[PDB]
Amino acid sequence: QRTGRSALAVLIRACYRLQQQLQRTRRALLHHSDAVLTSLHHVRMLL
Amino acid sequence: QRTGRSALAVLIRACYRLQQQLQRTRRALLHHSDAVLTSLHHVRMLL
Amino acid sequence: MNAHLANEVQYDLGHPSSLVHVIISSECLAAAGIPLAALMRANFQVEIQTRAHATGDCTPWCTAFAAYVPADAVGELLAPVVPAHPGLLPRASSAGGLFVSLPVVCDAQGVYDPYAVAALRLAWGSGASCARVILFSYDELVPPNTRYAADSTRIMRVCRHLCRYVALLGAAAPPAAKEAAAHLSMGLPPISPEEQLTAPGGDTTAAQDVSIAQENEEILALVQRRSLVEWLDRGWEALAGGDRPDWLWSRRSISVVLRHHYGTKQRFVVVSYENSVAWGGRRARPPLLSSAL
Amino acid sequence: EQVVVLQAQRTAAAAALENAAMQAAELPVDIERRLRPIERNVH
Amino acid sequence: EQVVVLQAQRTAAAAALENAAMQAAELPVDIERRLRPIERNVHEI
Repeated sequence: QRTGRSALAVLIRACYRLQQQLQRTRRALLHHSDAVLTSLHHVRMLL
Repeated sequence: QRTGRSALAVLIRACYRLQQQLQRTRRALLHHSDAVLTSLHHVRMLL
Repeated sequence: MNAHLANEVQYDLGHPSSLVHVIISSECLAAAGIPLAALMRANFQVEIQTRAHATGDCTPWCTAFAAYVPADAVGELLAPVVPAHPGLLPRASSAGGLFVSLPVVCDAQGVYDPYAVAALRLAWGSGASCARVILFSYDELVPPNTRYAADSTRIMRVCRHLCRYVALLGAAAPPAAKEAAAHLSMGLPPISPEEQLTAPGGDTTAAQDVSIAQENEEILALVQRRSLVEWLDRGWEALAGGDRPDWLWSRRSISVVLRHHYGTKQRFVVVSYENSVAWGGRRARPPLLSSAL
Repeated sequence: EQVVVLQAQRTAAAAALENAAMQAAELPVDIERRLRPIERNVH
Repeated sequence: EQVVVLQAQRTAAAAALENAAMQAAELPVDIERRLRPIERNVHEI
């Protein structure tokens, strides 16, 4: 009973967190990349 | 014999290729992003 | 359109180098210092030479061809107008400038030199007082990539507007266009030229959209486990009544790349066709242009 | 002579920003279509 | 006097580009900061 039910919990903790790791890379690469477009629009404001 | 050994080969082909898909996103997002830094340094050369 | 046709005949017959088809905007001409109404008064001779990098020596003046359109400039490419049936292709408005192809000096294993200049000269009268010189660096002429993928939604619209117009025309249709309107309907908003200029996608960004797609469809399959171009040609030959080689290239793929002018900050458009010997065309002659320098 | 150079250089790179602004406008695009066919792959 | 005014703008524009350069030079650090542990996680499987 405890052999098959706990060995799958290895792959439970892996799959539900890889769903979470790619969500931060959606956010942290858009809250960083918009600063680039913030900087480039600022340079045109100087001109 | 063929039931358990071939059902894991589904998850064999999935895991060794997800190791490969993220390697191209390391390369193709650095051979693209360095062109942005190439462009911005070129604009300062005009000034 | 005719100004790009009548230039590639000069380039086909050898007069190694390259050729870049350019649409100047109206406001790029205005800030360059020419009067726009003087050009309105349909080909037009324009002398063009190329200058080197830090040498002084230059190509002598060669006469090339031009045509200024007070109209939509880019929309004249994408949605041409039959004089008989004016409401065939509805389109949006845009600015209107001249069409001039520009020569690009190459090498063997063709790598163009930046910071050298290809030069125009617009002459609208007699005397040097009625002439200005517009300059183009090789940084200015050549973008990295074409955008033929942005053209894919346009021909699929012209397929619809023929099916809409012939059904609008009814029984007074020519019988050839009656057939082609039915067959295009089995094969299945105005044409806005400003949407292709601002669409965020090139060719190499679209070629990468295949390799990201095919390799992701495979693993997601592992989790579980007379063409239409020909029928368009018989629509125009029935509704208008002729070939009109202006209109031959409008039915095929056209990449419309937006650029900016270094002298006067205004925009201009670099255009490449499918049946074009010049740069960006799918029938091009080696060696091609490369930005190695 | 220097003003005619110094002005033409400033108007030059003003155009090169808008070539780069349309070039750098794909960075919020280029991240999206690389992560999303891997998220549904895991999900 | 036109030289002094425009050279004040040339050095002012160079600061905003270097603000923009050092902002976007940190992006290749992040791709080799965010994806490398995620590659290690898939190797655990």
